[PDB]
Amino acid sequence: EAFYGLTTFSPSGKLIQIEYATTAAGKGTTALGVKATDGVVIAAKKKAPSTLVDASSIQKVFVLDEHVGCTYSGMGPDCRVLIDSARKNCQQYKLMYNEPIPISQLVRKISAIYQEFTQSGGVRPFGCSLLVAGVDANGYHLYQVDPSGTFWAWKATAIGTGSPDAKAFLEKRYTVDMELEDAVHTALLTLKEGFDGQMTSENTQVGRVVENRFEILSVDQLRDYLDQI
Amino acid sequence: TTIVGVVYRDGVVLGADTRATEGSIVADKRCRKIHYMAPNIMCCGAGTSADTEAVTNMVSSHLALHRLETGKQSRVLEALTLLKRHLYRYQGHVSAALVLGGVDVEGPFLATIAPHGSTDRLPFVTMGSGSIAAMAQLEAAYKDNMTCEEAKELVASAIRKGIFNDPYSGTQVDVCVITKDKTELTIGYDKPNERMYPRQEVLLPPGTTPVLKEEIRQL
Amino acid sequence: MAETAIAFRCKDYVMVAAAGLNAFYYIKITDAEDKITQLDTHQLVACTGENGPRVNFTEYIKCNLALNRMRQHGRHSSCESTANFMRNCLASAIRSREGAYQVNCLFAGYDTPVSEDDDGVVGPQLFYMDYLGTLQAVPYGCHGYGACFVTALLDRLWRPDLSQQEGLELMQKCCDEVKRRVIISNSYFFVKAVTKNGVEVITAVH
Amino acid sequence: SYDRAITVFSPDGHLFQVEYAQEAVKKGLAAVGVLGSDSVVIAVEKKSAVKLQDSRTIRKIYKVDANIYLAFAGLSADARVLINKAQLECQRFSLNYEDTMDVDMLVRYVAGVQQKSTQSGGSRPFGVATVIGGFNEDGKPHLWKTDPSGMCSAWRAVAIGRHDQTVIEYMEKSYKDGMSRDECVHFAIKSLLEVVESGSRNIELLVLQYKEARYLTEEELQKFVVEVEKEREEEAAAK
Amino acid sequence: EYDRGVNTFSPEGRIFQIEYAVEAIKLGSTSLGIRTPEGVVLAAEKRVPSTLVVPSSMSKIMEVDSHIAAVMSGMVADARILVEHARVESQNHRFTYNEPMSVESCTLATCDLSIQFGLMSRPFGVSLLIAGVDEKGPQLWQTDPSGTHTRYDAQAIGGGAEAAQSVFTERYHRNMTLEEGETLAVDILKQVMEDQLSPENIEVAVVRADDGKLHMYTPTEIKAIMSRM
Amino acid sequence: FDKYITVFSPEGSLYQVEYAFKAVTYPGLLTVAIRCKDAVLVVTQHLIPDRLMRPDSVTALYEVTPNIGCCMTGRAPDGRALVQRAREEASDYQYRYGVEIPIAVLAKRMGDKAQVRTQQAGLRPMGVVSTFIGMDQSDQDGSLKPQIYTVDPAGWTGGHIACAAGKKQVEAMAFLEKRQKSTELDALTQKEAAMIALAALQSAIGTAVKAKEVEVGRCTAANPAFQRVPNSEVEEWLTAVAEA
Amino acid sequence: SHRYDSRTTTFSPEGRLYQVEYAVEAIQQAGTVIGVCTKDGVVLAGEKMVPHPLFDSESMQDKNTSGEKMYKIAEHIGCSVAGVTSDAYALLNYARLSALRHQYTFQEPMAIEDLCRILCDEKQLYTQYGGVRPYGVSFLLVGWDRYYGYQLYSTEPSGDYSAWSAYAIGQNDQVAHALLKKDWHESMTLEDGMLLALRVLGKTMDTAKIDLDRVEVAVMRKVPASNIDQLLDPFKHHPKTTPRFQILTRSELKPHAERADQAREAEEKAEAERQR
Amino acid sequence: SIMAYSGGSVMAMAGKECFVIISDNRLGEQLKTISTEVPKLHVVNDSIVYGLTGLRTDQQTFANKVQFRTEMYKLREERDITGKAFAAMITSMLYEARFGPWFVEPVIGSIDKSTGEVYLCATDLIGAPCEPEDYVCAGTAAESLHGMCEALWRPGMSPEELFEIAAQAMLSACDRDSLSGYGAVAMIVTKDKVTTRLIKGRKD
Repeated sequence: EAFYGLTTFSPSGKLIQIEYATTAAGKGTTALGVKATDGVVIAAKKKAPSTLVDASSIQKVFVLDEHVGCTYSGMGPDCRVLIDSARKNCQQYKLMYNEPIPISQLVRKISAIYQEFTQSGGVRPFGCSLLVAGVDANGYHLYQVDPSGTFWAWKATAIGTGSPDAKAFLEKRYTVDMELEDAVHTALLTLKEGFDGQMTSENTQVGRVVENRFEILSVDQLRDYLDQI
Repeated sequence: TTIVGVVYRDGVVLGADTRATEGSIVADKRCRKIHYMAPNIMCCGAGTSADTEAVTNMVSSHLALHRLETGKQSRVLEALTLLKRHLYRYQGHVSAALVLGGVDVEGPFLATIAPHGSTDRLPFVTMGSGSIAAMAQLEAAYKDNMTCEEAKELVASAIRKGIFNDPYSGTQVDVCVITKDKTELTIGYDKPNERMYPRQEVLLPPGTTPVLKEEIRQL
Repeated sequence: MAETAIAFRCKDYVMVAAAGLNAFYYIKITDAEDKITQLDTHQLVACTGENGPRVNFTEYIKCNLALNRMRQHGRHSSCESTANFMRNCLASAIRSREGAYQVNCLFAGYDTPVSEDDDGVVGPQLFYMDYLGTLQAVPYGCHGYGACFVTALLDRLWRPDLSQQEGLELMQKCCDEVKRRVIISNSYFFVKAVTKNGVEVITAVH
Repeated sequence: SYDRAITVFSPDGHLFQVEYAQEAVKKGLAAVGVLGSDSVVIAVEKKSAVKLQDSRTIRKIYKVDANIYLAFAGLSADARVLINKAQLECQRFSLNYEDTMDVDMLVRYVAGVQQKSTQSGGSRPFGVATVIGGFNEDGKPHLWKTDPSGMCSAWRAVAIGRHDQTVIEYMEKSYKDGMSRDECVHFAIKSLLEVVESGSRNIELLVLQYKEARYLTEEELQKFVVEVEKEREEEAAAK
Repeated sequence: EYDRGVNTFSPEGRIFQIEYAVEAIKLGSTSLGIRTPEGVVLAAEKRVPSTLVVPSSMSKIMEVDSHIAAVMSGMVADARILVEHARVESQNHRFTYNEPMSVESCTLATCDLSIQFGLMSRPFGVSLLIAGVDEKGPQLWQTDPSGTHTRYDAQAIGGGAEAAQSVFTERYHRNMTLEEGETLAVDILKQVMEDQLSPENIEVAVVRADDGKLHMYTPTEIKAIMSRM
Repeated sequence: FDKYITVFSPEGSLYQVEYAFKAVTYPGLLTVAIRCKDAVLVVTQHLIPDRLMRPDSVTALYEVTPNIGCCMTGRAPDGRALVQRAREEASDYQYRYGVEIPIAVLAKRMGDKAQVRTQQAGLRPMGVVSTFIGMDQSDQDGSLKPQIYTVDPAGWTGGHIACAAGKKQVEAMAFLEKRQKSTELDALTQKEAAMIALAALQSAIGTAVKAKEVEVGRCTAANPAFQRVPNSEVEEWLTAVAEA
Repeated sequence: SHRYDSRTTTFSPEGRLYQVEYAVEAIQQAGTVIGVCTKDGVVLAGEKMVPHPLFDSESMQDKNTSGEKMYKIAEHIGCSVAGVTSDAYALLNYARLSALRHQYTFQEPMAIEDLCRILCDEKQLYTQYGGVRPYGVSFLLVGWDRYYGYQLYSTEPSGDYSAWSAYAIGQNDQVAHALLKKDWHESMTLEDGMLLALRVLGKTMDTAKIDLDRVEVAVMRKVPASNIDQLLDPFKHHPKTTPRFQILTRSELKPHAERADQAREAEEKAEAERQR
Repeated sequence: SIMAYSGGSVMAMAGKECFVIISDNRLGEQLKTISTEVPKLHVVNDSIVYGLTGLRTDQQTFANKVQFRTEMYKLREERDITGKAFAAMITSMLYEARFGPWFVEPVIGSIDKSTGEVYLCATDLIGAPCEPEDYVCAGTAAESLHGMCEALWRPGMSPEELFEIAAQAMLSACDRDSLSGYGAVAMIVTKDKVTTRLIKGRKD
C-alpha cells in the first residue's frame, strides 16, 4: 500500500540503501566457491547458534535444479526468496525449452529480482549475496550476485565475514589446472582458516557441480574430505 | 492408444502401445507414452497427445519444485491431486486420460485420472481406445501379489490385445516397472509387429529430380 | 465480391484499379466512389469491402502512418513496412471481440531511396492482402467477382517490362473484361498508378 | 499505483510544485513566436554549435500535425512527452472527425494535459512552457502559449524560456499588426537577439505559411542576422 | 510542505487545503455578477499580462449553455476543467430531460467535481460565479473550492472582491434595470482593477430574463456602457 | 528514520525486526519444546494473575492441523493471527496437494510470510516466535520421527532438538545445552524429556511451577495427533522433577 | 508511511528534479565510454573495472552480443552504458524487446532515433510518475538505419537524448569532450575513428599506453551479407551490406591499441620540440 | 477445413549428419491460386529450418512470433537456439492458445553442429510434438507424402541421395493434391553447408 520508493540517490551519487544492504550481505557466515576444469565446489559454514539446533534442518547450500545450486551470505530469510524464485525460473525455463537453464540466464533473472527490490515501491533491497554454481553447454560456472543486482562470474571467490581474507588465501592456492578433488580440498582449507573450533559434517555444508549435475555432499561424503585436510 | 498399469507385490508396472496417430495415419510408430512425473512416479497418457504431454510436464515440474521445498520423495497422492484439480478446472476440455503409477513410502499406488478429473485408485487399470480389450486380458489373468516377471508379461499381454484388436494402438509394448527403489523403463519390451517383406530400395541416382536454381552456403 | 479491384506491377510503376460502384443491397447509388485511398506520397491501397470496415481500416492505417511520419521527423516508411503493418492490424482483428475487418486490400507503392545511405528496394511494390491478413507480394492481384477473369487475362498478357502506355491499354482490357463478364455493374473504374514521381490519377482509362 | 498528492496549496494560495515547474522554464532555452498577416514565425535558441552534435539536422521546433508546429522551453524529456501526446491527439482527432484539428483546439488539449499534471496524485507538473503556432483549414494564422499551470493564451507575438519577460517587454514596444513573411522573420530574430548570444549559429527558426512550412537554412538566416545585428548597432548609437 | 496531509482539519475546524485554495482566489482577477429582474450581468477584468495577447483568447467569461454563463477567478486552468464538466452536465440534462438545466443544478453539478480531492490531489484554486435564466427567473450562484454553492443577488470574487462588496451594500437595490446593472458592474471594476479601464481590458456578458439567452458584449457594446457614466 | 520503517541501518540491520524480538521477551512468558526419541513436548508458561480470568480460554498452544501443534510466544494477538495464517496455509496445501502439510514446509512457508513483513514497508513484523511441533513421516522406512521448527519475526525457520522462546530463553537454553553434554537427548523416553523441559522452565524463571501455571502439548509415534496433556499427567512429572 | 516518502518525483525550489541531478552525479563515478560516429562505421571504447586475477569469462558461445561495457540491443543497434549496471540490464532488456516489437510489427529494423526515443520515454516516466528513483544510467546507442546512416546517441537519466558525432559518458566526460572537439573531422576512416576513441580513452584514464586489460571496444559497421536465402522469399530484397555490431577480442584490439600507443608517442616527441 | 484453406505441404527427412526439409510453392484460397512463388520454409539459424503449414494468416503471424522469440533468445542467451529447445518452444507457443489455436502445423528440421545428430519435429496445431528418427510431413499432401516417404526413405543416406527422394516424394504427392504444387523449395542442411534448391514440377 506504501507504493513510494525506499531506495533513492544521495547527493554524492550513490544509492545509500544498497551500500547498507551490501553491508548486510558482508555480515553473515563465510561461504565460497572454487571452479575447476571438470566442475565447481561451493562450501559454506552453517555455524549454528547453539548445539540444540538440529544441524540437518539448517541448509546453507540449496539445489536450484539438478544442474545448478547456490549458497549465500547475510539474511537467510531474504535469500530463501531469491532461491524460491530461481527454482521457479529453472522450471519455467525447462517447461519452455525442454533444457536445463544456462547459469548465465539463471543469474540474470536472479539479478533482475535484486534490481526490482532497489527501484520498486515500498520494498527494501535483499540483504544477501548469492553464490550460484552450475553447469550448462558453456561448461562450469561460479557466479556471485549482490544486493545491487550486479553479478560477477568467478574462477573462485568468497562472501560473508572472512571474505576479504578468504579471497586473499584463495588467490595464492588457485591454479587454472586445479581438478575437482583438489578444489574441494582447496575450498575446505579456505573455510578452515577463518574457522574457530574444528570443522565437521554438521558444522559445514559442501555442494559441488560435477559431470552434468549439482549435488550437496551427504555427511558421509563430507567426512571423507574432512579426514584429509 | 492403450495404456495399462498393474500393482504387483514390490511396486507398479505401466504399459503403453507406441503408435501416435493424426486421424487415420501413423505419424510416429515409436512414440513414448510413459512420461517421467518423478523418480518414483511414471504417468502414461491417452487422449489428446498435446494435453497429455502439457499436463504431465506442468505437474512433473510442480512436483520437482515441491521435492526441493520439502527435501522428500514426491508422494503419488500429491501427483494425482495436482492432475485432478488441473483437469477438473478445465471441465475435460483438457482431454488427457492418464494412468499415474508410482511407489511412495505408503506403498504401490496406481490411479486413473479420466479427463473430467475423476480418480479411481485401483490394483489394475487401463485407458485409451484399446482399454476395453486390455481390461479383458487384465480381468482374466490378474491375481494379487504377482512377481515383477508375471506382472510385465501380463501388462505386455494386455497392451498386445489393444495393439491388434484396436487400430489407434499399435507397433510395440513399452513397459515401465516402478519398484520402491527404482524405475526401469524398458522400451520395446515386446515387438510383436516386426517387418513383413524387406524394403525394396528404389534407386534415384543424383541429378534425377530437375532443378531450376541452386544456392550453396558454406559455414 | 460486388466491387472489383485490379492491380499489376511493371518495371517502373504499379497500376491500381477499383470499382466506382457504391451499392445498397441491389441498388446502384452511384458509379463514382474512389476506393483507392492514398496512404503516402508513394503508397496507395485498393480496399474493397463494405464501406464501414473499408473506411475505418484505411483511415486507421492512413493516420497511424501519418503519426509515424511525425514521430520520425518526415521519414517516409518503406512499402514492405506499411504492408506488414496493415496485415499485422488485419490479423490482430480476427482474434479480437470486434471480429475481422472484412476488407480485401491490394496495397501498392514505389520505394524511392529515402536518403544517401538507403540500400533497400528501389522501385514498385504490390502486395495482395486477404481480410484474414494473408499478405503476399505479387506481380498482379485482384479482389471481387471480376478478380478471376482479370487474374487469368493478366497471366496471358502481363509481361514485367511494359511501358506506362501499354499499362493503360492492358488496364482497359482488365476493366473491360469485368464489364463484359460480371453481372454486377462495375461500369466505372478509378485507375491510379504509382511511379517514382508519386501517385498520378489516370483519367484516360475507366 | 503511487497516487500521493504532489501538487498542493501552501498558506499563501501558491501551488509550489507549479511555481517550481515555471522556474524550470525560466532556466530552459528561450523560444519566440511572431504572428503576421499571412505567416507565423517560431524561432528558438539552441544550446550553441558544439563541434560534436550531429551535422545531420536535428530540429528544436517539433511538428505536431501538417498545419501545427510547436517550440517548447523547459525539460526536453517532458516536452517530448507533451509533443508525442499532442501528435497522438491530432491523429486521434482526424480518426473521430474527418477534419484536421485546428490550432486553438490542439492548444486547449495540450493545456488540459499540462493542467491534469498540476492536479494528479502521483505526477509532478510538466516543466514545459509551449509556443504552438499553425494555420486553421479556413486560412487564419494562430499563435498560442501554454505555460506549465495548464493556462493557455493566444498572442500576436510571444516568448518563453530565459528572460521571457525582457523579450515580451521589448517586443510590445516595436511590434506592428500587419507584417510580411520577411518583416516577421526579421522581427522574430531581432526579438530573440535581445537575450540570446550575439552568434547566428544558435538561433534556428521555422516560417509557417498556409500549407507551407519551411525552416531557414544557415545561409538564408545569416543574411537576416547581419541585416538585424547592423540595426542593433543603429539602436546602440542612438543610446 | 508535505507535513500535513491534504484531507486535514486545523484546530479551528476548516480543512487546510480549502482554507488555502480560497487565498488563491484573492490573488486572481476580480469578477462580479448582478441579479436584476430584467436579467443577470457578469463582468470580469481580463488582467492581460501584455499588450500582445489577443484579448478574445483568455476569456474570463464562458458560455456553459444558451441560458447560463460562468465567470471565474483564480487559477484559469482549473476553471476550464469545472466549466467543461458543467457544459457536459448542462447537455446531459438537455439530452435526458429535453429541457434547460436549472442554474441551481448546473452549480450543484460543478461542486460534484470540487469535493472529490484526496481522485484529484488538491481542490480547484477557483471560484466560479454562475449566472443564468430558467423557470425561477434570473439567478446568480457562486461555487468555492469548499463545494459551498450559494445563490447571491450580487457578489464579487477575486482581487478587490472585498472592496466591491463595500460598493454593492451602498448601490445595489433588487429592482434594478439591466442597464443600471451593466452601469454598476463597470463602475465597480474601474474603481477596483489595477489598470485603467478600456473596452478590451474587461469582458461583460448578460443573460436577459425576456429571451433567456446569453449575449457576450463586444468592445463596441462595453464602450456604450462607459459612455453613460 | 532507519528505525520506524523496515530499511537497513548503516550497519545492515533492520531495526524493526530486532525490536520484534524484544516483543517476544516483553510479556514475560517462557515456552520450552523438546524432541525425545518417539515424541515432542512443548511446555508453555500459562500465568493468569486475575482470579476472575477463566484459565481454559487463554492458551499459548493452538492446533494448526490435527498432526501439527503450534506454540506462539510474544504478542498473544500477533500469535493468534499467525496461527490463522498457518491454518489458511495448511488448508490451502491440503486442497492443492491432497496430503497433510509436512511441518518442515509449514514452518518454511510461515518463514517466507514473516520475511515479506520485513521487506514491504508499513507492515509491522508479527512480534512473536512460532514453535511448530509434530511428527514427520521419514520416507526411508515409514517411521514417524518427531520435529520442532521455530519461525521468528526475521523469517528465520530452523529445526530444533530442543528450544526455548520468551522471557529467559537465554538461561533456559543454557540449562538445556549443559544437559545435552550428559545425555543424548534423542535417545530419551517421553517422561525423561519432559523432566528436562519442566526443569528448564523451573531453572529459568527461578521458581517451582504448579501443574496449573504450565500447559503442555504433545505428539507421539503411537498417537501422532497434537494433544494437550491433562494436568494429572503433568503433576506426575513435576513431582518426578522435585525428587531428582 | 506518507511521513517517510523521499518524494523522488517532485521539483525543488530552484526548479530541478533532485533525484535526477544526483543520478547524473552517479554516472560521473562510472567507467568512461567514448563513442565516435564515422562514415565507415561507429566505435564505442569503454573503461572496464581493473581485472582481479580470479575474474572469469562466462564462456558465451556468441562473443559479439555482450561484454562488460558494450551490449547488442538488436543486429543493427549496439550500446554502451555508464551508471548503475543493475538498471542498465533492466532497460537494455526493455530496449531489446522494443527494437524487436518494432520488427515483429513492421518486419524491418527499427530506426535508432526511434529506439532512443522509446528507451528515454521509459526513463522520463520514473522522473514524473511513481515516486520511485529514476534509472541512474546513461546509454550511448550506436546503430545504422536506412534513414540517417551510422548514428550515435547519448541518453541521460532525465530522459533527454541528443545525437552526437562523437561523445563521452562517465568518469572524465568533460575532459573527453575537450579532446574529441579538437581531433574529430567529418570525413574519417573506421581505423582513424578507432585511433581517436582509444587516444581519448587513453588520456582520460591517464595511462602511458592503452591497457588492453581495462578497455573494451565495440564497432557498429556494415559488412557483406552472406545468409541471403533468396529462394525462400523470392520477392523480398536482401541488402548487399547488413550492419553487424562486433565487440573486439583482446587480440583483434591489439594492432589498433599499438597504433594509439604510437600516436601518443609521436605527440610526446612534438611536445618535446615545442619547448625547444 | 480452415487448415486446407491456404494450402501447402511441408516435409523434412533425416539422413546421416544432414536433413532435407522441402515445401511446395503454392498459396491458395480454397481451389483458386494467388501465387506460385510462396515457399513455406523459414531459417531460424544455420542448424534449424522450420516449415509452417495451414492458414497462411497464421503461418505469417506465428512465423513473426517465432522470429521475435528466437531473436530475443539469441540476445539474452548469447547463443543460437538448438533444435530440441526451438521445437519445445514452439509447442509451448502453440499450446499457450490450446483454446483459440494457431491454424499452423510446424515441421522442424534441425542438426546439432557438434554431434551431427538430426532432430525432426512435426507439431500439430496445439503443440503435440512427434519426433521420429526418419522423416515428418504436414499440410494438404500429408496422407500422400507419408505414402511416398515410407517407401523411398532408408536410414543412413547422404545429402544428394536424400534430396532426390525428398524431391520425388514432395513432387509425386503434390501431383495427387489440388492444394499443393507449383514445384517445391527443398533445403539440404549439413554440419558443413546449407544447399537451397528450387525444384521444377507441374503447373496445376
